[PDB]
Amino acid sequence: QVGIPKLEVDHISFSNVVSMMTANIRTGDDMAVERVNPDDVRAINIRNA
Amino acid sequence: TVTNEFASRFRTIVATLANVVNERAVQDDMQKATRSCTKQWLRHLETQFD
Amino acid sequence: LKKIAESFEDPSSIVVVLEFILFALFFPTEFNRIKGDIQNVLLLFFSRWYPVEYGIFVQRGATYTINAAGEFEFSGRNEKWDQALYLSEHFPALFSDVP
Amino acid sequence: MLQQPTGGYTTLEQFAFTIRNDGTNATPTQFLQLLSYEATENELVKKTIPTPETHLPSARNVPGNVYIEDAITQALFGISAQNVNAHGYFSRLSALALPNTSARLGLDGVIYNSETINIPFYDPAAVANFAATYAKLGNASTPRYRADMIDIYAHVGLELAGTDAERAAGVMPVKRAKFDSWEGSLISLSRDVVNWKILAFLIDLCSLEGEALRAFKTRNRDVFRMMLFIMSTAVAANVVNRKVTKRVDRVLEYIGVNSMRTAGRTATITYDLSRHEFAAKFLQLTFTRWNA
Amino acid sequence: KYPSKAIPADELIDNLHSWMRSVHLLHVRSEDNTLRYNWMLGVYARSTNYTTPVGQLVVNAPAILNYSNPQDAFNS
Ligand SMILES: Nc1nc2c(ncn2[C@@H]2O[C@H](COP(=O)(O)OP(=O)(O)OP(=O)(O)O)[C@@H](O)[C@H]2O)c(=O)[nH]1
Repeated sequence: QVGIPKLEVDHISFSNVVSMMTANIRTGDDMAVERVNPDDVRAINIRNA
Repeated sequence: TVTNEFASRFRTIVATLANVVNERAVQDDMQKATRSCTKQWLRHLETQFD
Repeated sequence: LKKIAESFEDPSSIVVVLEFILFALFFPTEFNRIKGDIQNVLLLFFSRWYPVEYGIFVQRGATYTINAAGEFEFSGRNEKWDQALYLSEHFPALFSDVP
Repeated sequence: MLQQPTGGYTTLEQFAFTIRNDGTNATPTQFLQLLSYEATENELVKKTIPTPETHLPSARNVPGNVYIEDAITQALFGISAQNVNAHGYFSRLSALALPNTSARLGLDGVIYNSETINIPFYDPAAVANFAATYAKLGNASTPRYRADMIDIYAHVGLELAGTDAERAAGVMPVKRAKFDSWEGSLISLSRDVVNWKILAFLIDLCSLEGEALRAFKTRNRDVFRMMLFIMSTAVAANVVNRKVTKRVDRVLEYIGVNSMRTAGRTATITYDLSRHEFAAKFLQLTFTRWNA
Repeated sequence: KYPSKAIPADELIDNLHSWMRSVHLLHVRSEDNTLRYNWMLGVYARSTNYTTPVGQLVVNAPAILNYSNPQDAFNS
């Protein structure tokens, strides 16, 4: 039998398994990149893509 | 006694690169210029290498 | 590889190619480690300077895998190399030396 | 290692497939009884499915134990999954495809690179058979190998909605499914399905042969139909409810017609384009195996 | 120039002829009998004066316009 989902029924459940990210994850931190400008403006193509 | 096989290999490398730079079609006049200047500079790199 | 931005329009862009050829010579080993990553720059070169040849070549495939009895098997499909592939069965196809 | 019975792994009570319904663990067959179909003017006709490509994608050198069952079931029925092709870990199935590999596929649904203690796993022969076809989930995204994502849904329709006469004919009217429903029914259904250990169903589908295989197709037909149902709601152009005298009838329209929709909605799980390519490929392979 | 009456045939022939002289499509002629010429791409590259990437590809490698298999004419 599969377990009955907790939200499906009106009883309260005071212990639960919360997923949580660890120190290894970190979301939302600013991140750094090297940006490299095109060598010549006139060499840049638009169409045809 | 005199020739160095490595340098000679580089010589055929820049000869190849010079042929490639030479056969490289271009449209802008300055491109046509740096083609030949590129050719000269390769020809100099060869001497530094040797 | 520390990545190069070159787009290979001016003839002088050949310098980048030479910077690689010299790297192949002075350091064949380390070049062997970074060679797929340099193949990515070379493909930008070849697609410009030799589009027809680049067409046939990339049409053979951008990579390959050696099998039993040592025969090459090219991918039949263009795709960018990643160093994630260095530990994989795949090789950059530009260095196959297959006519 | 778990031995595979004369029937599939699915015969084991450990791999029961059962959606929640009416406060009990209903089997999919007895949910599909609730389904009813309004035929409309349009007609689905099933084209021959193109044979899946011979090529098995390279399993890139991946140290980790890739959780594949989770990846697949989320790609097909996950509420929130997206960009299911950017990662490309489905290719990892191919690592199992080799004869006498050190890799094993756990009942957990993870692909361990080496056999490991206290982790039960499917018989490597069977999994080799399963990987030999389903590794091709790895090229679901690759341009040369993408599945048709419009035509295939006709088969979905025929296998879901189609009456035995329609399934025999290979053509059914496009149908508009309906069933008496609870609040948020399609979501809860889709998640009861997402938790399913479908790797059992697939490994039995690929390893079994002879009468024992055909007996599988009949025993598990309603399960397969439930997956087809979740998927069809994922691509159904619209999904309304109808008041029906102090009762509510959920109505998805239409079965067998992929609307190619990508914008989300509260009513059902939604495919990003990657998920469409993926589901198309999965359908191509699974249907190719379901008819033989 | 001629809002009312038909353009006289002499002026039409002369002008159309001079413009016909004015046009010259890029190509590399070759002996292979299986070859065609991707006329669409050729005239298009010409009309843009070879400023589109297709135009650069043609102006640098005109031989790319030649094709045996009709589809590979564009795949190239
Ligand atoms: N610029 C350009 N357009 C072309 C060329 N050849 C075909 N086309 C266009 O391609 C479109 C569809 O190609 P086709 O199928 O060959 O032509 P069609 O659809 O049968 O209709 P028509 O061109 O009127 O005969 C048409 O609208 C044409 O204008 C070409 O050589 N140069």
